[PDB]
Amino acid sequence: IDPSELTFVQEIGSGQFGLVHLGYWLNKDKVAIKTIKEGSMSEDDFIEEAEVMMKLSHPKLVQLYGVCLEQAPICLVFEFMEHGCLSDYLRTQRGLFAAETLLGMCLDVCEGMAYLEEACVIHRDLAARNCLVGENQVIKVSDFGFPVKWASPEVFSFSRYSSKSDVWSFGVLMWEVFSEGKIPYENRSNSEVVEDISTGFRLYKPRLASTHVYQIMNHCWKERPEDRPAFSRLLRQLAEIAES
Ligand SMILES: NS(=O)(=O)c1cccc(Nc2ncc3ccc4sc(-c5ccccc5)cc4c3n2)c1
Repeated sequence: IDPSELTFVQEIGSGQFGLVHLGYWLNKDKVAIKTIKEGSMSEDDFIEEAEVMMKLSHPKLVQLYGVCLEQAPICLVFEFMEHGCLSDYLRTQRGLFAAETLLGMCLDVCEGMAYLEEACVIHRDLAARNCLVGENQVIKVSDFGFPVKWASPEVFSFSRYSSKSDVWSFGVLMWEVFSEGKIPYENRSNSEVVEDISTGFRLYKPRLASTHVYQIMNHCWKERPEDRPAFSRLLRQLAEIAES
């Protein structure tokens, strides 16, 4: 728990929930400071949600240095991911990726998700914007503690989230990866997506997506949650593909 051993350098956030800043802890460690707008969250919402994030530990899950809540206002202190959101990285880096690199990114996220799944945590918003790239190229899952383009059917039809809905979400995240940051169903209204999806239509195979990686992406989009593989299973399937 941090008092103010923090140094705010510049920001990067938006929307009531707080701002995010680039900062330093102890004039040393580069960190990402997420503050929360006053009255933008019940104090017990922040308290219990924060202690949940600190109870999670995995190499493909962004880490926390501590929290600030002595009342001035309130902020969560994360390690700094040098390359921002996977969404943004894929976009500006587009055309410079090798299929192998993109597949490695998916494996990174699947690993983090496999951990969250096993720890019975649902991520309800798994997308490229919520993934972070480090000054390694390593991908870590974030924001782990409507967007119908990432929602599975049982979620369209009023919010039945689970670890299997995250898988569907992962399938779309995989599409965003191999398409190098493209927008899924860009020229389609929510209605159209739900209609096209309810007819068995799925996002096309990006060119960088091999016929084998696109089979996997379609298992994630199986209409029935029980038919979708669990992250623990996707990990080994993606792993075997990466091997050729
Ligand atoms: N995605 S960004 O803000 O352009 C950015 C740029 C450069 C570096 C970072 N690295 C970093 N490292 C650890 C983090 C750990 C938690 C959060 S929450 C958040 C956010 C929330 C709501 C709107 C916009 C941003 C960014 C980060 C975060 N971000 C992020």
